[PDB]
Amino acid sequence: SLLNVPAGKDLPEDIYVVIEIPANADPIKYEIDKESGALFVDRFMSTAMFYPCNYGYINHTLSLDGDPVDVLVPTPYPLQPGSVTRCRPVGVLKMTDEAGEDAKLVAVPHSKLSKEYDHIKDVNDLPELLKAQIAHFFEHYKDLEKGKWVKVEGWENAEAAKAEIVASFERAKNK
Amino acid sequence: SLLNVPAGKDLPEDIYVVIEIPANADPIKYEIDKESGALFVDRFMSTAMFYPCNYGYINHTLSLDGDPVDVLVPTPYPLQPGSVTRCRPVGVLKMTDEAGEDAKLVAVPHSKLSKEYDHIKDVNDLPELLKAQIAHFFEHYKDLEKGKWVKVEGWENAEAAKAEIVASFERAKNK
Amino acid sequence: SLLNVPAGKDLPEDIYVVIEIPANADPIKYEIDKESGALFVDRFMSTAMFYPCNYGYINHTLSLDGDPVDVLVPTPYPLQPGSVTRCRPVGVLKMTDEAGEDAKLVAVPHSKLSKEYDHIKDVNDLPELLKAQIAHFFEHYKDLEKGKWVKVEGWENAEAAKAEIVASFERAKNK
Amino acid sequence: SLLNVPAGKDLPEDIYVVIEIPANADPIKYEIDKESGALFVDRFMSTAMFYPCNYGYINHTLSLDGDPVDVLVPTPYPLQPGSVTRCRPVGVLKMTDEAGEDAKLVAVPHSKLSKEYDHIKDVNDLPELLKAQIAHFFEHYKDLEKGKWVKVEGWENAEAAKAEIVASFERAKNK
Amino acid sequence: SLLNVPAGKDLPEDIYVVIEIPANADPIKYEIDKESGALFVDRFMSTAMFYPCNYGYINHTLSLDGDPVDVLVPTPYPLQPGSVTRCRPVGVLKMTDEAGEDAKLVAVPHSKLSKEYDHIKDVNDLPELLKAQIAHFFEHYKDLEKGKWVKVEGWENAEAAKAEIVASFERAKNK
Amino acid sequence: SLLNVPAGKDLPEDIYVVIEIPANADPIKYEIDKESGALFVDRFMSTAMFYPCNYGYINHTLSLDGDPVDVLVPTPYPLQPGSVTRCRPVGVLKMTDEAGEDAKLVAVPHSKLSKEYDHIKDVNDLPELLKAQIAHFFEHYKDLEKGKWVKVEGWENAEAAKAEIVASFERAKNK
Repeated sequence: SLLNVPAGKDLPEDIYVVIEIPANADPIKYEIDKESGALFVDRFMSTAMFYPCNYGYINHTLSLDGDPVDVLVPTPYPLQPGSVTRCRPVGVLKMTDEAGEDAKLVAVPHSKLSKEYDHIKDVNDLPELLKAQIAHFFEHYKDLEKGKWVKVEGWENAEAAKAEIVASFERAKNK
Repeated sequence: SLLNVPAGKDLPEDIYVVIEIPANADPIKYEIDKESGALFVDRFMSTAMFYPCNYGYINHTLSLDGDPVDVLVPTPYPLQPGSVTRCRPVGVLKMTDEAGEDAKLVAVPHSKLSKEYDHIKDVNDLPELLKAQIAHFFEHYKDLEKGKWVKVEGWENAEAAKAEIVASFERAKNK
Repeated sequence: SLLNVPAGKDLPEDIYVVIEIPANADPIKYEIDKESGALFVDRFMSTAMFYPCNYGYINHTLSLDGDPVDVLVPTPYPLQPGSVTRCRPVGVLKMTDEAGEDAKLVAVPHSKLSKEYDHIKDVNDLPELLKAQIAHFFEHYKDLEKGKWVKVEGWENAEAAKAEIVASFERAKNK
Repeated sequence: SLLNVPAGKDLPEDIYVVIEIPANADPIKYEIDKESGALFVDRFMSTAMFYPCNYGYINHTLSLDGDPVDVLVPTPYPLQPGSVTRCRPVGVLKMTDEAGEDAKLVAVPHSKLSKEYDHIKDVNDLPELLKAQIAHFFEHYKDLEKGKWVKVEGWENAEAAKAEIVASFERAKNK
Repeated sequence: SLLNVPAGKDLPEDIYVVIEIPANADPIKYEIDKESGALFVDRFMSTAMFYPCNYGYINHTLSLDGDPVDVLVPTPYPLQPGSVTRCRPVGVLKMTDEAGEDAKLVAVPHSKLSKEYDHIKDVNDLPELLKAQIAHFFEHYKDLEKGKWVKVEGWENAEAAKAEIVASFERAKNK
Repeated sequence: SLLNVPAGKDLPEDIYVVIEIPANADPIKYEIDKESGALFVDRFMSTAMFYPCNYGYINHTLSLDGDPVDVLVPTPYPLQPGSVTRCRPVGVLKMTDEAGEDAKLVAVPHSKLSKEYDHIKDVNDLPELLKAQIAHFFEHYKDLEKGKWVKVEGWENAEAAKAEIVASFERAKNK
């Protein structure tokens, strides 16, 4: 049913993100099982860190690494895992890990759900604190994870973000 | 799967309500997408208000306004969004908005889930504080919402509530 | 979709548990409806007690009592109702109620989600406090429930636990 | 400073209760240290039970058992440990333990803080569910506690409650 | 001890606010008792509203209305009632009620506790959403309160805010 | 009042720790002000990390760095900031920062509050996960803090821990 959900209304400008992990939650990392569509516990994280933003993916996309693009979505309040939020891509956090290339997009709630992020149009528009903190989380989160590692490659603009969306959508399609 | 869920066991006396928003939660308003059945964020509310009761709808119903009846269900404890609770209708809060007529029913957990609300048989049986507070929420919640408004038209009995249930069920059916 | 979920990867050693009720939650007892697969409120508990562990079941199993085996899964952090966790059976709490025989298994997160419970291989490996507390909960939880009762019959090893899993799986299958 | 706090405005009708443990909290039992006035952890409870109401005491009182009277105060919402609430006594739960006689009073927020409990004038006015549940908690809470036990002796009216308040106040005074 | 706390390091530019009510909490309104210094429940609010910011006061100040100035302090995270936060005044919300004149200041965490609010220097620097929402809360919060009312008189700058601080400090002093 | 609190019952074996920051809380770092004894916000942390254990200090102690020893206390449940817990020292985490030498002790609830940590007698008795995670937190927590840094120097036994307690007590005394 969650596997039924669109990529967006008007890709890559207007997309839907399926939330897997809420902002500020306990460090349980969940994932939607592509087969059933149910939320599965992937791992209990060992580090005393929490996701700075709601974390999820854009359905009907296949990124370079085998998986749908992953998106981080700031909100006034934490969202329920498994809920879909309409968003608008604004930047990318480039990082390579041991999968190879695992960019995380940054998307802000679309303006129809709230006007609070209307001024956030590109990656420099986002608070520096927050960017520092996302980078920082991704750099350290798998610290205590034996066979897992991340090189935080840097930040990219909304155009690069939107290129990734299209490219991944296409990658999954036929057309 | 949630779109599979019945209206009730024995409509309008015994109904099932699909919970969209929990009592006392952060002001995120979710909704079940009729197409996929997943929970979607509709809007981040701007007012510093919270739903006094769990909020949801009765599936397989079509109210006047295009949507299933909406129900408010008091409980000892907040329920998870997307869960179904068996209830018994006891009153209605009449209000017209810019959709036209948007009555909210008030339903209490059926007696098989708890005996705590057995004495609540009709609308006057409900605490005055609570009624004041629901009315009050509905009157003000979209205050900061540009193109949205509500005239809280008053309270109605369980018979009026049950008439709405039947009428909406029928409206959606064929028969 | 949740009714689609497997029993396990490699039954009875490696199973999946579908979580209905989180550890430490408010005393709302939910259940997955076999027909729709949605989470339904079963009862508001009257006692001022909370489940010591996440509570759930193993799909595609039919226990003696008509239902799938029920499993209690300790975790660092409470899990979301409706999520699946991979586990490894380690003991059983035997108890008969007014259904007849309602053993609850005890399963620990598999080692791929966390190494924290690697040392927990059998029932004596589990903290005494916790065992006392599960027994204790099951003994008293339906105290204020008119037509419901439990005789906590005692604890059993992982072999007995795994026998139950197989036996219930088989019971549900054909083969 | 908390040891400075009065017994009440107009004892025994109008009293102040110093809250030690909130309603519904994790099972940590705190206590105010008479010497410093700070909140001290007394014990981590082993049972999977939670206090049904905010729990505290009336300062400047000496009960039979060596301690100030203990009061249970229902509220719409859980209170912070160490805060004082103005209340009005309405009933008593008689029970003897291994201290000897440890009645717990039941007090409702005074009407100046809320009108919600104005109808609660005597012990029969209180919900049956709640009374069952307090009795029930007190009966079982120290179950797993080696050298601790309770015989829940039954419920008493507001007059008996108010007699205890006066008697304990006097017991502590001179006059 | 809380009655011992200074007004600020360097009044009115650098002040300390004693937090009475946290941001986003349940609608319990607490207050520090000037006599003991303990936190007292003042009222259970009847409206389904929550304070948008942490709410408190500046000690050693006497406002026009008989009380210390009241301050609203935004923070990344809710603060504990009774804790002191160092802040910097940036604006005022003028409103008259039935006390007569009850301005609420708006203060941001000082830069030594966080750099997140360094850009917030004056009242226009604060998000519009937030200002709308504070105004909005103050306008409606005592709606269901019989003998209580508020006319939200409008917003003022940091200079007006700082004038109030000095003036109130002086009012309480001698010198 | 909190400045009145003893170091312990029977130093260094049996000590009291005054809790400043709870386990798993939002990343607000509080501190008790030696002058008033009230809890003060020190800093909003910028990293998306949370204290793995309740964090506090032993009153009437002066460590090398100018401050009382700091203690980390695991508990079943998070404690309230400002509450005192009786503990028993079991290990030390040596680390030097830009203060110079800032060892953090590790103390477990005394056995009179719970038997759950009776087996924890020395530093190797503590879970490896937890030790990894404390080390890990201390190593990274001030990452985004300009003028602050930590070299996690390693772990030490209970004897070294108890030597620190005595030495710091003495340092503060006269005798």
